Amino acid sequence: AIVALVVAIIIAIVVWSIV
Repeated sequence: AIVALVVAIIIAIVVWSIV
């Protein structure tokens, strides 16, 4: 895993916000 998923997922979402 959830950790690696949270990071990869979290970032993926972020990049979308910025962007």
